[PDB]
Amino acid sequence: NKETDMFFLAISMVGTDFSMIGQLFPHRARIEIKNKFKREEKTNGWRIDKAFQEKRPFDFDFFAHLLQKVLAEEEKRK
Amino acid sequence: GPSGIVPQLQNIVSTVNLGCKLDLKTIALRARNAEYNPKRFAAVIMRIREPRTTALIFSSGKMVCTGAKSEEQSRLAARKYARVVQKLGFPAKFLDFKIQNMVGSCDVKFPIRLEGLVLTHQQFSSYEPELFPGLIYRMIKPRIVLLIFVSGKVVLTGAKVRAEIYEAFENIYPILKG
Repeated sequence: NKETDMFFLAISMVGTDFSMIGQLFPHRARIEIKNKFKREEKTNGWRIDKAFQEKRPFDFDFFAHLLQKVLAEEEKRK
Repeated sequence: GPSGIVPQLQNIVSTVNLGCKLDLKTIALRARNAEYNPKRFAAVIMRIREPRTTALIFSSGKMVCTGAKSEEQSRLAARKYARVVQKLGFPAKFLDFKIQNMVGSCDVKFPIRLEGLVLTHQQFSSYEPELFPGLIYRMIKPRIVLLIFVSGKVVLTGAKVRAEIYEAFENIYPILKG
């Protein structure tokens, strides 16, 4: 679930640029991003549209940092 | 006559000449849905959810679009991409629209004993089960390539208009039946 929220927040932040997406996550390839989109669209087209509208300020260090923190939190709690 | 099943198109391919120079980096920067990655390939890809399609833009003033179910939908998607490009600041135009390819599929709802078909049509029906489960058949009127499977489904590709897919299906159906 949290990883799903991460793709949604990323694509809000940057749009549907699967290459940059796959680069920023540590072990997700562009093909994985495409497969995830193809799975999720049917139930989350509304969320994709909201994200396209949600042109959130894409800061490099801010997002890298919040990523690292929440990955660490998820790994510890999972 | 038909078995009551009409071939269903699954993908359409169309392209246009934009008629102006473009910068891949500028489009990638200014567009939400643009993807750019010159280290791998020097082109910009495009996506829209309606019509559900993927397209590419090139600095030479070219566009390709695919994923639509009908040729009019592919033209609509391509015109939407051209509208986006024009509103991005490029003096693009919709020049020389053409359809390149479209894919269809159908079914006959009975088992296909492929060995008989390859034994009666080896000249054109290329069968090989090892690497690929489906049979491959190329026919001439029109210039279409066909894929055939034991379950009775068929995939058709290489056409420009749905009439070609229908004609090919109707021609092959008697061969499929016997």
